[PDB]
Amino acid sequence: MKGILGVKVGMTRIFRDDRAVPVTVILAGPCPVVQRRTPEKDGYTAVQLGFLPQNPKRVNRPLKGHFAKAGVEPVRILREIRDFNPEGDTVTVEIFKPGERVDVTGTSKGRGFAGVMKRWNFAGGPDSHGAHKIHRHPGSIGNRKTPGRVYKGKKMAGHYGAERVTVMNLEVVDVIPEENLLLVKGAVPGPNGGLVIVRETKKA
Amino acid sequence: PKGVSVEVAPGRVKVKGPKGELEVPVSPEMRVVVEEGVVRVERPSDERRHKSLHGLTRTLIANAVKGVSEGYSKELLIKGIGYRARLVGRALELTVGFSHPVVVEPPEGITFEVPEPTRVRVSGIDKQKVGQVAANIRAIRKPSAYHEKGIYYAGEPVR
Amino acid sequence: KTYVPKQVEPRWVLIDAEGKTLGRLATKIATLLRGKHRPDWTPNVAMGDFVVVVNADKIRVTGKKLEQKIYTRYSGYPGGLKKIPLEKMLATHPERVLEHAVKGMLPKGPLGRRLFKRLKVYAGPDHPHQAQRPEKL
RNA sequence: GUGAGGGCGCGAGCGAUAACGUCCGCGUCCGAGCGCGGGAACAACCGAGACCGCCAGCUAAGGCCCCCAAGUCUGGGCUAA
RNA sequence: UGUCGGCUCGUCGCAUCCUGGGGCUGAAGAAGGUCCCAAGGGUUGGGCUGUUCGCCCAUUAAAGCGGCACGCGAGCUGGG
RNA sequence: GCUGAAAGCAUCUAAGCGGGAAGCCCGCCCCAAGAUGAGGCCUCCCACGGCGUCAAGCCGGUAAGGACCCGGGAAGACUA
Ligand SMILES: [Mg+2]
Ligand SMILES: [Mg+2]
Ligand SMILES: [Mg+2]
Ligand SMILES: [Mg+2]
Ligand SMILES: [Mg+2]
Ligand SMILES: [Mg+2]
Ligand SMILES: [Mg+2]
Ligand SMILES: [Mg+2]
Ligand SMILES: [Mg+2]
Ligand SMILES: [Mg+2]
Ligand SMILES: [Mg+2]
Ligand SMILES: [Mg+2]
Ligand SMILES: [Mg+2]
Ligand SMILES: [Mg+2]
Ligand SMILES: [Mg+2]
Ligand SMILES: [Mg+2]
Ligand SMILES: [Mg+2]
Ligand SMILES: [Mg+2]
Ligand SMILES: [Mg+2]
Ligand SMILES: [Mg+2]
Ligand SMILES: [Mg+2]
Ligand SMILES: [Mg+2]
Ligand SMILES: [Mg+2]
Ligand SMILES: [Mg+2]
Ligand SMILES: [Mg+2]
Ligand SMILES: [Mg+2]
Ligand SMILES: [Mg+2]
Ligand SMILES: [Mg+2]
Ligand SMILES: [Mg+2]
Ligand SMILES: [Mg+2]
Ligand SMILES: [Mg+2]
Ligand SMILES: [Mg+2]
Ligand SMILES: [Mg+2]
Ligand SMILES: [Mg+2]
Ligand SMILES: [Mg+2]
Ligand SMILES: [Mg+2]
Ligand SMILES: [Mg+2]
Ligand SMILES: [Mg+2]
Ligand SMILES: [Mg+2]
Ligand SMILES: [Mg+2]
Ligand SMILES: [Mg+2]
Ligand SMILES: [Mg+2]
Ligand SMILES: [Mg+2]
Ligand SMILES: [Mg+2]
Ligand SMILES: [Mg+2]
Ligand SMILES: [Mg+2]
Ligand SMILES: [Mg+2]
Ligand SMILES: [Mg+2]
Ligand SMILES: [Mg+2]
Ligand SMILES: [Mg+2]
Ligand SMILES: [Mg+2]
Ligand SMILES: [Mg+2]
Ligand SMILES: [Mg+2]
Ligand SMILES: [Mg+2]
Ligand SMILES: [Mg+2]
Ligand SMILES: [Mg+2]
Ligand SMILES: [Mg+2]
Ligand SMILES: [Mg+2]
Ligand SMILES: [Mg+2]
Ligand SMILES: [Mg+2]
Ligand SMILES: [Mg+2]
Ligand SMILES: [Mg+2]
Ligand SMILES: [Mg+2]
Ligand SMILES: [Mg+2]
Ligand SMILES: [Mg+2]
Repeated sequence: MKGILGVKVGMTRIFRDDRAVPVTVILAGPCPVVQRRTPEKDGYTAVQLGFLPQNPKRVNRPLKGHFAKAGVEPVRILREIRDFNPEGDTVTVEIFKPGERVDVTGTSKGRGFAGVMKRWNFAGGPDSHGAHKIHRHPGSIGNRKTPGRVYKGKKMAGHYGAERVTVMNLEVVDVIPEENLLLVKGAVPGPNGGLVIVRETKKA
Repeated sequence: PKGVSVEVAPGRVKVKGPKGELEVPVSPEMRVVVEEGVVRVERPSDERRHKSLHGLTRTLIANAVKGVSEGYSKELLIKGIGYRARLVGRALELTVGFSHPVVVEPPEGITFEVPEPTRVRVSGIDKQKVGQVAANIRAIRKPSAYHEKGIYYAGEPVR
Repeated sequence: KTYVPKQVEPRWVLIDAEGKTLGRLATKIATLLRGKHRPDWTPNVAMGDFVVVVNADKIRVTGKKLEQKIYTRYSGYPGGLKKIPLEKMLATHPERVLEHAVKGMLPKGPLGRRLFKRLKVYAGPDHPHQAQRPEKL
């Protein structure tokens, strides 16, 4: 269960052998192990992977002790990877081979208080004959006296986006260890700078 | 029950013989007597479910014996041109009208044999087992109800 | 004027569950859950005995049940009437089977929920080795 | 004062040996006893006619394993859904 | 207690239109008939009419039936 | 479909056992301990200094650490 952190740096397109392929560019810098939690010490297997460096003054938090507990440069962010205890003290882009497919989770862009139509791509309403009151309007929502209420989770407008989205089976394109870079099949959640994770997909 | 080694437990009976030992889950409210060098069984009453239970264990016990006695073996015939079978060590691979050669796993306590490309016996030590194994084979390619193909036990033709 | 009880110390109890009829057990568990068995009873105060049950999975049940019994779990969502057979419960978290039982037998009142706390259930045995452990049948 | 009555059991017409249907009759309750117990709740089904008090006592219908008062009562049969 | 149809949003039922599995066949094979199991999902665009309904064109795996005050006028329309 | 009695035969069942659905449970994805049944892990700070005889509390100062304010954001009505 391979797992390494990184951030979306941007995306252009390359040329495979004689065909064009849009690809996204992630950056998987060294992620220092911080806490290999075993089932004995917790109940599940995992690894705390750090990331970006830090002004030692900002991390005056007890984090100092946690860092020193493993003896590592104060990173900025660190998360876990379920069922994954590899080796050494650091993971890298060497983990992924050009051909393996990966799952990347990210934080979708926040579309604020988005309208029903924008949100769940509804139909809206007549722009012509109908009263200029319900153009982008959910219209009906329920029934008469029975049931009298609204089905919980009924698609309605509101703050939408800026959440956890997982795209799957993106094939690992050309990976350049020379700079801790990683190329994937393009469509990746999150803006250009969001903290994303890259794991191992489930084809079989 | 000759040359057998029937040994009684609380809710089960362990029978041993030339072929080996085998466990047979015996009903609760039944008396598994062991008179002389043979075995007897009685029932606590004369009701409906108890008649059934008795006769059930009655044979079920005789099966454990025969199982480690002379053993169990059923035969399998095969009709049709390409319809054949090639024994491969334990498991047996037989092409019987499918683009993919059929690979048949050999369960424990069972060793089907192949004297001919058509005939295939089913050696074992348990009726429940041989019973399923035999069916498992016919299940692969049931007989063509319009002529002669597929794998048969040894019973009449479907015509 | 009828006796006016005061603060009473929690009398814990250790009860089995092997080969025990789900219902016949829970009944007593409830009966004794509240101080209903102690002649110094008082509905107002709520001073029941801390009942702890062990060997949950062991519980016996009659007829189809295992295959028949069905539990109802309705989330507030459309088609969320998700229901679970008895067996499944014995597979997942078996302790529930007795819980929901006793649960349904304690008074619907808010102090009944307070009595539900006085009810600890596992299957091992092996309880949280505290102190009290008055075995019973 | 009243001159819309209603439910119910029973005997009949109409209805379709339909209707919380309808139209007479004999009685009954509700009406006006939505006061109490039972029936999960419930005008009329079962019990029973509230002058006021009481931290007494038997019983009615129903009920006596837990929510729930009071038998996991006693003895003898049937039923595995 | 706003009354058709339309729009918008659906959700539930199963007596299933499709896809799933299965029995029988007057089932060679293909294709089909009929019955049983089975809602998880799906179940088109258009001509005419206010229409529902239906007829028709082209296609479709199929172009399902019905409940929700024949769902929905403090959501819309207003042809009826 | 197996073993198989009731019911010497027979039978897929009455004990038991196997195979078998786009369905169910799990698996995938998302929320999630207000799971008041408030879970777990790693790390940081630690005494009352004074009344309260007890029990139940209060007070000014602190620690780790947080808040306010300010510049600002693919985050955003507001707040977060
Ligand atoms: Mg936008
Ligand atoms: Mg859009
Ligand atoms: Mg959209
Ligand atoms: Mg939609
Ligand atoms: Mg539209
Ligand atoms: Mg208008
Ligand atoms: Mg106008
Ligand atoms: Mg207007
Ligand atoms: Mg309305
Ligand atoms: Mg002997
Ligand atoms: Mg004999
Ligand atoms: Mg069973
Ligand atoms: Mg079972
Ligand atoms: Mg669902
Ligand atoms: Mg209340
Ligand atoms: Mg008059
Ligand atoms: Mg009459
Ligand atoms: Mg009238
Ligand atoms: Mg009348
Ligand atoms: Mg009258
Ligand atoms: Mg009166
Ligand atoms: Mg009167
Ligand atoms: Mg009167
Ligand atoms: Mg009143
Ligand atoms: Mg009553
Ligand atoms: Mg009453
Ligand atoms: Mg008096
Ligand atoms: Mg009395
Ligand atoms: Mg009585
Ligand atoms: Mg009662
Ligand atoms: Mg009796
Ligand atoms: Mg829609
Ligand atoms: Mg749905
Ligand atoms: Mg079919
Ligand atoms: Mg068919
Ligand atoms: Mg055929
Ligand atoms: Mg033909
Ligand atoms: Mg659904
Ligand atoms: Mg149109
Ligand atoms: Mg037109
Ligand atoms: Mg035209
Ligand atoms: Mg027109
Ligand atoms: Mg039209
Ligand atoms: Mg027509
Ligand atoms: Mg056509
Ligand atoms: Mg509908
Ligand atoms: Mg309508
Ligand atoms: Mg309407
Ligand atoms: Mg309107
Ligand atoms: Mg309308
Ligand atoms: Mg309305
Ligand atoms: Mg006009
Ligand atoms: Mg007109
Ligand atoms: Mg007109
Ligand atoms: Mg047969
Ligand atoms: Mg027989
Ligand atoms: Mg037979
Ligand atoms: Mg047969
Ligand atoms: Mg039968
Ligand atoms: Mg399946
Ligand atoms: Mg499947
Ligand atoms: Mg689920
Ligand atoms: Mg002091
Ligand atoms: Mg204090
Ligand atoms: Mg602050």
